[PDB]
Amino acid sequence: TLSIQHGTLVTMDQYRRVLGDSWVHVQDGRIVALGVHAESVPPPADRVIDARGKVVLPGFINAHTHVNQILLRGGPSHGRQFYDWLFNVVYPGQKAMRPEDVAVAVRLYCAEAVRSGITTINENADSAIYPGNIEAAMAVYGEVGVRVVYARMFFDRMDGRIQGYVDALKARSPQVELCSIMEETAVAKDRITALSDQYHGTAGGRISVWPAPATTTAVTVEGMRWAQAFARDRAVMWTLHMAESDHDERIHGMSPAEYMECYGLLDERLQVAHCVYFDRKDVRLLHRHNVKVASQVVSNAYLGSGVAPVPEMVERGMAVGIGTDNGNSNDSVNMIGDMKFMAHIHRAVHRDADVLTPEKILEMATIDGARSLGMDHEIGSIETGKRADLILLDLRHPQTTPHHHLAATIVFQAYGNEVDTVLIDGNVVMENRRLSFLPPERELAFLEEAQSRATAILQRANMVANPAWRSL
Amino acid sequence: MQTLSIQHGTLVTMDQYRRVLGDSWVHVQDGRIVALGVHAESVPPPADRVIDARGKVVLPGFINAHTHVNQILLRGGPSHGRQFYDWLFNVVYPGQKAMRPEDVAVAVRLYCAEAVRSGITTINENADSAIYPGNIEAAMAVYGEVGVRVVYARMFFDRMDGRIQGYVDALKARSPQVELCSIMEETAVAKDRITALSDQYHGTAGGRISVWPAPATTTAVTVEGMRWAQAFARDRAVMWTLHMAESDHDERIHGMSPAEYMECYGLLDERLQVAHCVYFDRKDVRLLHRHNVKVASQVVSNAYLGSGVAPVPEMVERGMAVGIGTDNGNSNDSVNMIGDMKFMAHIHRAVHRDADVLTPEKILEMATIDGARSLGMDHEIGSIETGKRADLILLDLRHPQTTPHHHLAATIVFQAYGNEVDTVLIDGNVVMENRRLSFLPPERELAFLEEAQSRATAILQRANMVANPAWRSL
Ligand SMILES: [Fe+3]
Ligand SMILES: [Fe+3]
Repeated sequence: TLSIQHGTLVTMDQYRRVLGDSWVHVQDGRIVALGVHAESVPPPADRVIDARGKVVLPGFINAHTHVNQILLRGGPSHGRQFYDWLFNVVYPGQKAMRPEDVAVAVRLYCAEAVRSGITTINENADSAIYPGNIEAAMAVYGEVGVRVVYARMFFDRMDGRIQGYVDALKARSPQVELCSIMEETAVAKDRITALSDQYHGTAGGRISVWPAPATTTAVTVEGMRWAQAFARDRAVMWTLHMAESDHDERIHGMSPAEYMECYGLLDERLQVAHCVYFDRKDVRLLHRHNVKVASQVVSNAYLGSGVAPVPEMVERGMAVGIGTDNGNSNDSVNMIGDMKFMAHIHRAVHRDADVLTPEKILEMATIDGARSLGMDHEIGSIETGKRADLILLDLRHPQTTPHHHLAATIVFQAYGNEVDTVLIDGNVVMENRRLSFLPPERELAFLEEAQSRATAILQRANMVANPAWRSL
Repeated sequence: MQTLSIQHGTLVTMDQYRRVLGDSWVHVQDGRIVALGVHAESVPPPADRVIDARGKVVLPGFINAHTHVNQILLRGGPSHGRQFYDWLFNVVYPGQKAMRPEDVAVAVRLYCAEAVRSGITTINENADSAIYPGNIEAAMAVYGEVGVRVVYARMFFDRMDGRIQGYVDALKARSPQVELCSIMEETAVAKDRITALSDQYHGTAGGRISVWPAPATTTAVTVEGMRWAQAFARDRAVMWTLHMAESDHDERIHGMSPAEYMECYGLLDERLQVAHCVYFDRKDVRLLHRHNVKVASQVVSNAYLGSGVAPVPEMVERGMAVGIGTDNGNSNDSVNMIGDMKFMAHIHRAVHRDADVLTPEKILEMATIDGARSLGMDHEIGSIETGKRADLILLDLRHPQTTPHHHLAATIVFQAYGNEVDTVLIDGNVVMENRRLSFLPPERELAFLEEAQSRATAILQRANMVANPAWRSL
């Protein structure tokens, strides 16, 4: 049992209560009780965590990300439109990674993520097809203690239209191999079903498995319908990348949202990612079927895609979470940095300093994010009965001083290093910035290994790591 | 206790589950819907009279969310082809001023006749000529006798908008023989007059008549006047209403939108109903949404006067209470809800290039249950539900234009002309039956129309207004 005491609790509960000098009691992975110190004595606990002078929040929820690609950041990944990045960087880089590289990628990602207060990660696994990768990744997620949705991507249909464009893009890095990860529909089903049977609900309920048809052009109608029915039969969600680029825009003369509507493929268990190339009608169609959304505001900028209509969706009460997207289209895994970006980009583009409140941005990173993953009954707020995914932030630093309104301070001032202590499913995963799965005496050597492995991955893939200085 | 039973109709309830009940009945006791049922499962209670609706469709009465009644005598030639301010200064103000109380009584009856014939049972009358002696009394006597449910929103203007004067003179030169009028009043005088009007008429005619304060616009009324209206609505559990952003010259009250200006002073609240909202951006919609402001949309008039097209689909998708108003009797120029529904459906589809932008069901909701919500009256009217007032209309779809008919909302919105309403009940009283009006019987109808025609001709002569401009193709 664990008692967190004397903090300010930012509950994100139904009344958005903010409780000064208050406590939380945790038992068997759950929040069992809460109270105010002046009115009540906290129950006895095996241990007390002192949060005096600190702010307690629900853990941040990364609503859509791609983990293993983190080893491709730091030089190779920037300055390219989506498809250029995909074909010259992501596909070949992923392919050159071995299972032992994956294990290091995952631990590096989880170290950055937990340090920034992320406790749930929706991993869209585009490299699950390669032998050994699932097993390597899953062993590290389990050990680390993070809550993970492992959304297994598949592609079962050739999009032949885009080929002369692809060859031109490939000529930018001709020594880098063009890859294919297409699989037959029935093979994808069997592989995802077996993955779910083996890993879903493992690591004490912390790991889930979803089917992830990649896009409306890369997956057949049958494949998407299978994913849809699978989500329904197993009480999970299914997810798809929607309208991330201007070449996706026209699946057969209508938008991807329209196309899915025609086939009855929009439902309340679908979470779509991106939605940059969206019009009013598309928003209406998602709204009507209660589709969940993950917005990758930073990555949409990094890749030169654009700006999604998040304010419109939010004003319709839609469940919109925030994803950091790829470890190499951001290039950080920092929810607080992404929140600030979500606040500012929309203000700038609408010329409206009040287009999204910092409270609302904080909601997107917590309780609404949970809702976007279909997990809001279990996580995303500090409420009795929910899982004990909790973070303690210290605002006593120069950047976060002064602080009066907590959501404003967090969104507009915090850098992302203010998170001290992190609980996931009631287990202490970080304490005073010390990571339980990467102790301080191993941290530097681990980073050097990740650095070396990245350098080697890029050599095997024939990718340029450090292009010559260019001002224009 | 007086009772009425409507039997064997198809009931388009607009209730919480949007039930459509075939061969079903409604029981009315003292103006109120007491019970409903399906004939195959239940026997209707005994009643003082049975109305047979066999082969007919029963709806809640239509709600005209925002209109100006007396101006109806200015249609038929004098009113069209002019932008808002041109129309306002060369037609509406001088036409209204030339009307006597006896003209007002005729205008009101004519309006109510057209309205009831088209299935309208509640009318939100924005009274811009309430300042002239005798007009209130003449109008109220007719509204009371007619039996319609009426919100009498008493407009006032207490502040000069000096900025628009050289524009006005130019506009006035289009009809120089028509005189420029002023209806300004001192703040304290407007307050006393509206208070006395409310004390005298609010809740009269069996609860059918209500009184609201109506500051005209954010440029024609002081902050103090708007705040008084706001507090008055709160203290008396009514609404207040204002015209917002109807034109491109209203747009800038002091370097921000009217919605912004009102937000600055705390003048947006849940008892405010705003009319028009054409010159509105995403921020304005957000502000209204945030404070649960009600909206009346005058889609036909916004076209007629060359204002434009309001963002109704954006407001509706946010769950806002948007009703449909027909607006002025002379900026439409009909008082026909079914016609205006069809226009609401189509203008938005055309401008968005989206054939499914608003369903016909949603349009019908705007004319009924959402309209009631826009007036703050949805607890009392707008659907066929137990406890609500018996404002009910019977439509006959056995006409060429409404054949075939399967989906009723689509049939009503896209096919009906507006003459298919047969019978109208308001507060449980039969105001029209088989198209015969209780306050304008068939043997008087033609002579009454001739008197309205003469009076209109004479009003236009007294005002020096051109009734019938020479044929012009271009
Ligand atoms: Fe992505
Ligand atoms: Fe009006």
